[PDB]
Amino acid sequence: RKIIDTFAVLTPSAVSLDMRKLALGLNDDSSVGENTRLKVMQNCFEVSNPLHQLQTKLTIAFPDKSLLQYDCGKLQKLAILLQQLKDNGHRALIFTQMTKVLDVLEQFLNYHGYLYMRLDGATKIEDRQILTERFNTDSRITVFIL
Amino acid sequence: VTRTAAHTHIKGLGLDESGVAKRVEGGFVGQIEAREACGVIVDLIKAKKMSGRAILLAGGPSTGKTALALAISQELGPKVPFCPLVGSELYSVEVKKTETLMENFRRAIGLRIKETKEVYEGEVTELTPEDKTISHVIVGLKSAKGTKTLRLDPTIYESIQREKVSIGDVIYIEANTGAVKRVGRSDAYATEFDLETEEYVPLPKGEVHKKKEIVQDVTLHDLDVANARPQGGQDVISMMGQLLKPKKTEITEKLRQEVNKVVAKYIDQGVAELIPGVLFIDEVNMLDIEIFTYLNKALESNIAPVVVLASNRGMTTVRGTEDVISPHGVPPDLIDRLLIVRTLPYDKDEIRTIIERRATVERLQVESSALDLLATMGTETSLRYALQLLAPCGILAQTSNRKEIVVNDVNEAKLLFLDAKRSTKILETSANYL
Amino acid sequence: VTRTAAHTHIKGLGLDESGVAKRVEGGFVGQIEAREACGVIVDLIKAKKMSGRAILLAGGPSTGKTALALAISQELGPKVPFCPLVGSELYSVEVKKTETLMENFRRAIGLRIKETKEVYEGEVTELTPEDAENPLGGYGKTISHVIVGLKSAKGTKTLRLDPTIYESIQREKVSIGDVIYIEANTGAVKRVGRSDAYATEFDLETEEYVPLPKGEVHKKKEIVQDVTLHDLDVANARPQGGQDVISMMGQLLKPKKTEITEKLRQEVNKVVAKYIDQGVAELIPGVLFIDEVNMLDIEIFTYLNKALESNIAPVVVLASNRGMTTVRGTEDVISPHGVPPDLIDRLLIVRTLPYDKDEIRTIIERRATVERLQVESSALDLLATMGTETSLRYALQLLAPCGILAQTSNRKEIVVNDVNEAKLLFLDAKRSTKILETSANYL
Amino acid sequence: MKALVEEIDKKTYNPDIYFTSL
Amino acid sequence: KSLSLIAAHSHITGLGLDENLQPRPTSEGMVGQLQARRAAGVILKMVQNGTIAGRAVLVAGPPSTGKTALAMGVSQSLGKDVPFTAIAGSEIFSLELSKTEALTQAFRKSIGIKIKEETELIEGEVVEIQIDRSITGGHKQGKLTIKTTDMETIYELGNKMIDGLTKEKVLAGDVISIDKASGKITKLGRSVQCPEGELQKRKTVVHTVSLHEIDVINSRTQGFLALFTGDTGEIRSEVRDQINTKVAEWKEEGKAEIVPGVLFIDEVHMLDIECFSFINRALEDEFAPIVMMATNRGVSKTRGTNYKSPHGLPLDLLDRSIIITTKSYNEQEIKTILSIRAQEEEVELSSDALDLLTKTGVETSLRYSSNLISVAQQIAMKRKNNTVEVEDVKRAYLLFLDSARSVKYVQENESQYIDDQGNVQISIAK
Amino acid sequence: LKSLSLIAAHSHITGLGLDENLQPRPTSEGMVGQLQARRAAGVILKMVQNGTIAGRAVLVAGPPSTGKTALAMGVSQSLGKDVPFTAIAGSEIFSLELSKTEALTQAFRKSIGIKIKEETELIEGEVVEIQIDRSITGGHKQGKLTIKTTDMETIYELGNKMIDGLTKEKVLAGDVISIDKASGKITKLGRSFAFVQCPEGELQKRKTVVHTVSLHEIDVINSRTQGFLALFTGDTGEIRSEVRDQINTKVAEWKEEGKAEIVPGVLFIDEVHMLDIECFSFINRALEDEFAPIVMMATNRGVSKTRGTNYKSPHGLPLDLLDRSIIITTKSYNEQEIKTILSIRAQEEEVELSSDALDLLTKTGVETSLRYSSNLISVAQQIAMKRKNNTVEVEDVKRAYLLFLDSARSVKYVQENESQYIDDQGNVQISIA
Ligand SMILES: Nc1ncnc2c1ncn2[C@@H]1O[C@H](COP(=O)(O)OP(=O)(O)O)[C@@H](O)[C@H]1O
Ligand SMILES: Nc1ncnc2c1ncn2[C@@H]1O[C@H](COP(=O)(O)OP(=O)(O)O)[C@@H](O)[C@H]1O
Ligand SMILES: Nc1ncnc2c1ncn2[C@@H]1O[C@H](COP(=O)(O)OP(=O)(O)O)[C@@H](O)[C@H]1O
Ligand SMILES: Nc1ncnc2c1ncn2[C@@H]1O[C@H](COP(=O)(O)OP(=O)(O)O)[C@@H](O)[C@H]1O
Ligand SMILES: [Mg+2]
Ligand SMILES: [Mg+2]
Ligand SMILES: [Mg+2]
Ligand SMILES: [Mg+2]
Repeated sequence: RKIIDTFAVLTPSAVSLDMRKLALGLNDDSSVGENTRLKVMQNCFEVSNPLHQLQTKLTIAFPDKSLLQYDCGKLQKLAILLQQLKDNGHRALIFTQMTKVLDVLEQFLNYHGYLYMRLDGATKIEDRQILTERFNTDSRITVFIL
Repeated sequence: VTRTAAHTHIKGLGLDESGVAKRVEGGFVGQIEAREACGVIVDLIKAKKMSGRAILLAGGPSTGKTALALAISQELGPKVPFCPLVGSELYSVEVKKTETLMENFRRAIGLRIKETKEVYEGEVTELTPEDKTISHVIVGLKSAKGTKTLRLDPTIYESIQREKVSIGDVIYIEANTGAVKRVGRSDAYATEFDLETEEYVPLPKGEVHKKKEIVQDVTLHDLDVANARPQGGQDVISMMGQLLKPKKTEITEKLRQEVNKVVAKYIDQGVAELIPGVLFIDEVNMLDIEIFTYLNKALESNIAPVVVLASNRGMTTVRGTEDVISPHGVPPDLIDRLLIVRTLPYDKDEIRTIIERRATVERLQVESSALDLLATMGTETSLRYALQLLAPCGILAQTSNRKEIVVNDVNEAKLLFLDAKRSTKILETSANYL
Repeated sequence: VTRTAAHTHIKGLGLDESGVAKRVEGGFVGQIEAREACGVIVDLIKAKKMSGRAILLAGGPSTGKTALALAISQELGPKVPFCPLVGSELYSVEVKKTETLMENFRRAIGLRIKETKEVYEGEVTELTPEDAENPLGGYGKTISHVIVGLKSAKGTKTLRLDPTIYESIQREKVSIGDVIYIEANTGAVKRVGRSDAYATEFDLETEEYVPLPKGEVHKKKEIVQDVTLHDLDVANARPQGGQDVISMMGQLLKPKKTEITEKLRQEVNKVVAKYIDQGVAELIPGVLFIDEVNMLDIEIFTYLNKALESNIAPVVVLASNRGMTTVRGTEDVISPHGVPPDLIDRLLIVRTLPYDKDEIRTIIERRATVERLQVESSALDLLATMGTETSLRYALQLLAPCGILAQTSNRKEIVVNDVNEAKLLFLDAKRSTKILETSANYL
Repeated sequence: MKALVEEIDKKTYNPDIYFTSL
Repeated sequence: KSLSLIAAHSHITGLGLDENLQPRPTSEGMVGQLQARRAAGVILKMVQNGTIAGRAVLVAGPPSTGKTALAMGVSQSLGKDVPFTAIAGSEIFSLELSKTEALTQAFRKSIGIKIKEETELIEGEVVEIQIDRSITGGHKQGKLTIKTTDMETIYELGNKMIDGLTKEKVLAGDVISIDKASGKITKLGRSVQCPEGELQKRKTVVHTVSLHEIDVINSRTQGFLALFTGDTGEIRSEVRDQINTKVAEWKEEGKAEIVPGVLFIDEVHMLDIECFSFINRALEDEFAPIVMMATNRGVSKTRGTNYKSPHGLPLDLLDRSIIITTKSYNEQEIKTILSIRAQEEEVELSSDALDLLTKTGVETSLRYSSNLISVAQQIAMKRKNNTVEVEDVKRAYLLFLDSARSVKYVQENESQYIDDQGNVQISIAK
Repeated sequence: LKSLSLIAAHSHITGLGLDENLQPRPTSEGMVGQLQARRAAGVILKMVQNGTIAGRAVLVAGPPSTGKTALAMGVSQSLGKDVPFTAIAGSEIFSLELSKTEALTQAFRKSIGIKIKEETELIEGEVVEIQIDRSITGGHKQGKLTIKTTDMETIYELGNKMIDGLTKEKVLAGDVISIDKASGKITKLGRSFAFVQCPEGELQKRKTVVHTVSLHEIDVINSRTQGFLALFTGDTGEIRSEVRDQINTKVAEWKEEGKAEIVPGVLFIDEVHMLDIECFSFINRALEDEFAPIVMMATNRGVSKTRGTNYKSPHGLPLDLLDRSIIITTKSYNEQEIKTILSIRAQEEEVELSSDALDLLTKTGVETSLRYSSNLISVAQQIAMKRKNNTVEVEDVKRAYLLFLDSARSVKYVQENESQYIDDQGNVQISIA
């Protein structure tokens, strides 16, 4: 499953709708029996397959969660610089101007799997002391967002 | 870091606005008449009104024929559909050769289209047959601000229930194609189980219904194979049809008639557009007279785009014939419909220039004396031999911990490597076919 | 209106009761020997006693081998089965040629079958199973056997119907008040449509409103239909089809053709013998005709050497137009008409003959009558001459252009000028090669 | 042809109803 | 509104004959070949005559002489509704389909059949839609008023029509077309369309088809997609016999009538002897279309044999067929055809440049000048002038070499390229 | 390791055996002699390990018995892991149901490999107790698990997927299991005392996962739905060039993305002296491809008539290949070198050889061939054990030599034995009189 879902990207950019029904000949008007199509549709409903993973990967190209940072060139260097920073064993202060990049940064950081916590206008009044002390004190947190 | 193979040194033909071929431009030397003829082809295909003309390159080995093909492909741009091809691969074991010829001709023709898809997303609150019921199911998608219910076809609901979705599952569902896909479970249910393999994702943002224009490009061959046979489907009958025949089949004349009629209607609508392509076939002399006599009619077609050919032979017998000896191994009937661009070989100075240019793109530095050497033995054997030996000379300099290729380096390189001439010579003195 | 393609001028051999062929009869002028031999072959085939015989017709082109074959086919009649065949048609791609030629051999002979069936009609009112008032301790009384009172205006009967015939009833989705047609044996269900009583119920309806056909409920009809042997062969080897899903899948399995084993053929032969003892069926022989035999592979010749040995081999008539020719598929095997002697040992050779000027005149005027085209005497003489020196075929081909040139001149008759202009605008093989001799680039 | 996904309401909509006026 | 581009045959639209089969010297883009055009008129009168069948005519001549142009002009002269088939001799050579049944199908596709059927159509604007039904029991009784320019009628619709009307979303002002037998619905515009006339318009629907389609349909239930995709093959000849008999009785009772088609085959010189014999035997068929042969090759050895038959074809085929040839073109014919190219592709070539191109076409070949006139367009507009002068023509001539010039160039440069043995010299020294 | 390697003519060689300056030792890592050949092999090895350049092919030729495939196996095992190497027979490409050209394309594509990296998290510890809450009818099972290690002991609720997985396999609370949360797999390592597993350290860890994948499998699985079964069975072919160049662009943009790194492997093709000009032209084209892995091409025939052309092409190859291909040639071996190779083989296959016996084995190998000596050194083992001593004497090898004939002596015998055997026509004298 892992390889079939990580290496299925392309899509048949052009397809003819309702041609699948006529491929077997089942439709509203055909020479086959009236309830033959009903019976084949029903039993196909009960008949199960394990190939539906490839079917849903080929029919539609699902936007996998990986591309959140593969579409961000800044994140490409961000990942490696955080890697080397944690290898050296250092914390960081990171600053921006808009909160949307903060948001995408938190989703990226949860994707990479770090314990962290942010500070902005949305933060309440009480939690400011606890965030300041937790970052100031020696803790597992290494990335603090503003 | 960088990867290359006898090419990628071409960034374009290297002409001017007046059509004059610069002596050195785009990593090109010589072939001024060839470059100007290639520009003639450039503004032939830019006009996109010409159809059914054949232009082949007449040249020997190392004459830049396929190099010129790479140049024209590079200047064509991604939008222009360029289809390189090999005259040997046209022989097919499952379908007739002329079918493959028409298939690649149809591949050459490309056409941009514009379309809009309908996107629905959210969390389904009910999966129940409508009510005294039939195989239809109402589904209610809840987004961040989108709240709608949908009644769906039996087939799309079958695909839905094969996706193993449930209440609290956020899904991505399209209206035109009907493809089903579940994003996951809402984060509101993350606390419901302490541990779960299934990953929790937030509720979709915005309203459930979405619109967007798509300007995706598609070749006419892709449409022909799309309406010739089914492509995909999440319902069982789709796989039934696909497995009914996986064998590729030919295309009827009336199928081509109807596809060109429908694309003519679409382009008359004002959305569709048409752009011709360029077909490059390597060593057209390798294919048989059957393809030649089929192309005798295929060239006379209407939608057949411009085709470029190449050959590496002269007064030679045509394949499939005994007494029919013809220039380039091409029968006279087709060459009457062919136009030729003459090519020229390379002498010492231009050989040295191309070697040093590809060394610059090779990221290898060569001293002046070693440049004189590679100019010397790159002529009495071949330019290609020095082209091959460029990299081993650099690596031998590297092994000596020097960044400059010296005369000594090329000396050991030519001592421990022998060319075709030396191989033949040592084969002359053979005890048992040495 | 009237279409003619080099034929329809001949209505068979048309020989006398004594077997003598008259000079002119049925599109045949002269040619007494071949026509008499063909009538003798007709006497062979009508004997209905002998099998395995064969004959080959020999001679140069344009002499009427196709004419004689079509004549014997016509005089045999549509009831007598005939299988035309071309030498190039044998070479197939799915199965080896032996299966194809056995298939043609079986296709040659036919068999008419007597059969009787039952007819039923009337409109539908009842859709109820067997009530089965007695439970008996084993039935929760209900059955997939819907009892329907067949409401025809002249009769009515309640039938216990099979699940298949009721399933076909459900296929038509019949309601109360609509004519139905059913079979006693097969149970085939077809409806002419809803009755005209329900026509006024709907202002519009896709279903056609039809009256009840006149006739009794139970009607009996007999058929003596003639079906060739190989249609039964393929039906037995592969079931033809059915309305049910199981039959749909079964015919979806294997629709392509393959070899035919002899055991089923022998079982069919035995049951047909049982029928002829019962008198249900009577066999009829067959004729197989092969075109342009010189190209046949030596393997085909070797297999046909033993094909005639079989008791089921019918009469096969053959045509060839070659002299000292090597057999195709061989290297040094050369023989008359390109056929190995082992085959021709059992065959009978018959040779066609050329014709005299009067014969060309007669065939030309017969053709002119065939295309209802009138010609003058001088043009007739010119056509007969140039046919004698060039060919019959060239004159026959240019007959129509002469009439066209007459018509575009608003003339209903062909003149000397017409044929002269046709010769100006068309050239035969002789001047074709004369022109192509002096060719700049293969002109 | 028929759209696979169509607008469906809960209050005014009902499977049996089909009315279209000016 | 056909999609057409510039082509080697797109200029001619019709032969351009007279009532008395007199070809105008410059007619419908077709010039020269007076005898060939008269023969084209003759084969015309053949094909629209319809009362003749099984006729084979041979058209030969030198290369680039426009015999293919003659066939294309003939096809244009036939026009629409006449089934015409154009194919070369290489398409038949296939592995999934053997040659013989491929040629049988080629003959079969040629002739078409006209089918005339009457249909009942109801077309009018709707006023409102009111469907009676049950909330859970069904019992659907659909009603909707249909209006037009001269009626305002309410209609009670049956189950099928209102099931469809539920399938496709329609509104009151929408206009739809109703056919009684099929029950299908077609809506095109909204109050866009201005319907008029009677609702119960009784108009016929006429469908044309070759017997190939009905043969494929009757051969197999999958024959629909088989003919839509071409993966048919080896149809039983008993099907052919029964379908021929059926269309025969149809002809006598007149419900459907046949249209004898026209078959075009090219490069017959590369055809096999087995195919030649099959043609020889199938010409006698009553359902044999009018077919012309296009052999551009003269005396050559027939394929499958070691004998050099004239015209590349065996004499057995030639005996039952008529032959006409085509001649060369005098310089004024080249002038006329290049003028037609200039007008068709919109070339404002200079008169002296026109004469130079005429000379170059006359000495070398017609198609060489036909492509030179095209390349001269861009050779001129690169200097930003609409007209094309003599220097552009000379530039095109020197840039794109000719076949004879290349032959000469390789004759003193044999060592530059590989030989029949394949040897080639690449070194520039010794 | 832990892989089957039976006694073979290429098992004894293990690596190239050359210094960091690429001057080979006279006898090192399985090869004796061929110093220029071994240093050329090291040259190709540094070419392939660099990986910057593509579209390189080489010719290895000469008479038979020159260790061409010996050098090929040596360089292949020097490549070892972390790099794909494909060896293909020249006559193998000839297929009647599979198109030659696209089969050759997929042969090239097999050599090219892509390595994709991702990091996954997992929990490891000793199970403590098993407790579940389920219903006989309504289901909605709610399982809980207590896990422990040397430092952390904790209880976690077990979700539906985990309880289903725990029920699908017989589990014991004494077992040690490992679970990856993202994938949900259960890794039952061992058991506690009834019993090998002894967990320690942190309860939850994150580790990287790397997939060694070749471009060919991406292409085949993305060609169609049945690509998976085609790959696992081999009933594929005629892959469209559209998916080909689409995947080429995709891997190019992924390489520039840095998500995954490509490994251009080495292709080996054999005995191409018997092949088609179609193959030659297509490989002439394909060598210029940007995604062209290094190709090893071997041959044994000198000047001969190349199949498909009437003429006797020199070296059995067309000149277009020789224009773009570099040649490596190997010489014969001296008697001392042959003796050293025989000694290496004997050490590999562990048979004691007498000094005089080994010397005469070497001299008769030089006389006839070294393949003959290779099989004689094997049969000498059984000859020596039938007399119950691992040592091989002169009489063992002489008995083997008089028992089995060589090609040349058998040829001469059938020269005196012509009449007893049919001729090319088929004429024989089965009788004696
Ligand atoms: N004008 C040029 N500038 C630079 N390199 C050239 C030029 N012409 C040819 N070459 C080189 O010569 C080689 C031969 O070109 P190609 O067409 O691929 O082979 P051939 O000429 O034998 O068909 C190419 O690899 C190309 O790099
Ligand atoms: N004796 C004859 N009487 C009447 N028509 C004849 C005679 N011989 C040949 N024909 C004509 O020849 C035509 C058929 O020629 P065919 O038999 O196919 O040539 P071949 O002799 O090569 O088989 C028929 O249309 C028929 O009218
Ligand atoms: N009378 C004519 N009128 C118009 N175009 C002509 C005429 N004669 C020849 N041509 C042109 O010459 C070209 C010859 O091509 P073609 O007919 O395929 O060669 P061939 O005559 O050898 O079959 C045609 O494309 C046609 O456009
Ligand atoms: N330097 C060497 N070291 C070890 N074995 C060698 C050496 N040279 C040759 N051989 C042996 O010779 C054999 C060569 O066979 P191969 O390379 O397949 O073809 P050829 O016999 O034509 O060289 C190998 O099996 C190998 O065991
Ligand atoms: Mg090239
Ligand atoms: Mg005849
Ligand atoms: Mg032509
Ligand atoms: Mg070897």
